[PDB]
Amino acid sequence: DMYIERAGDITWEKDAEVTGNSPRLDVALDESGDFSLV
Amino acid sequence: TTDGVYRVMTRRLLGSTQVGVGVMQEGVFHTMWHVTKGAALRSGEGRLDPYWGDVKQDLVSYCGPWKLDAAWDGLSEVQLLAVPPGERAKNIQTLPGIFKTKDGDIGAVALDYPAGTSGSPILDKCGRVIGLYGNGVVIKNGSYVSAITQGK
Ligand SMILES: C[C@H]1NC(=O)[C@H](NC(=N)N)CCCCNC(=O)[C@H](CCCCN)NC(=O)[C@H](CCCCN)NC(=O)Cc2cccc(c2)CNC1=O
Repeated sequence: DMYIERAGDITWEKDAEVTGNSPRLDVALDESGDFSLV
Repeated sequence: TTDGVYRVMTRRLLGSTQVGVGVMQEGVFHTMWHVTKGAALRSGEGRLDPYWGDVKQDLVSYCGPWKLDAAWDGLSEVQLLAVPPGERAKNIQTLPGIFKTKDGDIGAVALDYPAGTSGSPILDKCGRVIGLYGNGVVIKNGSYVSAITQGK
């Protein structure tokens, strides 16, 4: 009941919007694959 | 199974729902474990069975071993090729931050997209996929930061 459908080519875009900051965060990764903030 | 970025859909009762995104490369489909829970996929080529996976990395590959080998250089800006549910694929550029863990640093992107964007590829300037988006943390103001998750 799960299926895939194509969504495009993988390319870098020169005109791309730039956004978001660059945070430094202390985290732990548990065996379930969940990150949590320390 | 042509190379590119794909939506991962579930058919449900009335109409489809996008639960994630993945990358087809070198005949292998790559997505995040939480998108498929490691279950089989239908495609135009037929059924894709899970081949490799790792819950702690939150990754799974289909038809073959993990093929994406490029890594963030720790310095350069990157692009998220976001494929959000119901929206056209879109590139967004950012300078990654850092997840600092006891075992080392992971690049991380402070970009917030719907849950079904999970598995969207993060690119370097050469167009190589350096990781997949969508395993992250919610910081104090409610915004989201995703690891740049690459198969080890
Ligand atoms: C609109 C939608 N947006 C979001 O969900 C996230 N954006 C913000 N939350 N701003 C972006 C998701 C990006 C795609 N990635 C995921 O879907 C993964 C799947 C779990 C992988 C575990 N291995 N989720 C995560 O990585 C984080 C992990 C937190 C682990 C803490 N220990 N979980 C959440 O954010 C749940 C959450 C929390 C609060 C409020 C909300 C949702 C309500 N928002 C929403 O419904």
